[PDB]
Amino acid sequence: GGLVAEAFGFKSDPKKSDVKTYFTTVAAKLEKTKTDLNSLPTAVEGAIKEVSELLDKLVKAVKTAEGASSGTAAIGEVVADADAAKVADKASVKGIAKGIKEIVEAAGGSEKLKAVAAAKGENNKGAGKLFGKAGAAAHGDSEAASKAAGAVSAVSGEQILSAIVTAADAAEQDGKKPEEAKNPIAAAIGDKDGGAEFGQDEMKKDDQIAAAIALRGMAKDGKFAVKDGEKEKAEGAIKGAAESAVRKVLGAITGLIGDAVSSGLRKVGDS
Repeated sequence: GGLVAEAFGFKSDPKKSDVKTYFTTVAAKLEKTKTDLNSLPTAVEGAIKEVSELLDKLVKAVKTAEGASSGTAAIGEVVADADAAKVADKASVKGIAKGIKEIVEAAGGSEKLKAVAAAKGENNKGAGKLFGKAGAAAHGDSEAASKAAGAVSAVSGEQILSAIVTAADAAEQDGKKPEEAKNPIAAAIGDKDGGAEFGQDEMKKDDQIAAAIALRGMAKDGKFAVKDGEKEKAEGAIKGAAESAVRKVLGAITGLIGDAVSSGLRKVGDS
């Protein structure tokens, strides 16, 4: 099912509900692998217990994410009507993040290209305008949507994953306008007063912006707002970003999990 796996994942117009499906499907594969492992029969038995516990931690971790993936709208939902705009559901945002943190820790955490590269450059801070209100006094527009896509293009999936993991550990995880948010979780949930560019130094950076974007796109009630007469002009760009942001994060989770399991199964393979 290599082509079926690609048809899904790179599908057109992916939904926030596809995110839930992704985790459930992952849980399923993890559960089956755990059954096949515990159905083989000293040191070997010890390697089976450890790998089994690992599998358990992952399933519980993805299920936290799964239960948090309660959205139904497009991952790249774009609103131009002042009434359509909303604050992202905080329980979905924080839960998705915590699930991701649990997944990453269960398999490790600080790993791979977790950084070791210039992460500075407030070039895309303008992506914050998409996190505010819509319609009349809205700032969201064509150029800001390009900023959001640029921020996402400038970072790998691992980096966006790491930014979410760190965010989940922050203490100020409640929604805040673009000008005040200090972590991607607070930026993704958002505030009712809306706002323009990301003003804090903690944000502004590409991996943080890309994280705010991916979390918002995956969470329930998370939508992107633009000024009227801008939807058709900026829709495509923000939609592409949210979708790429999510595809990058989930693909990295897939790679991380895939390796955690392999090295575990290889471990028992030795002894």
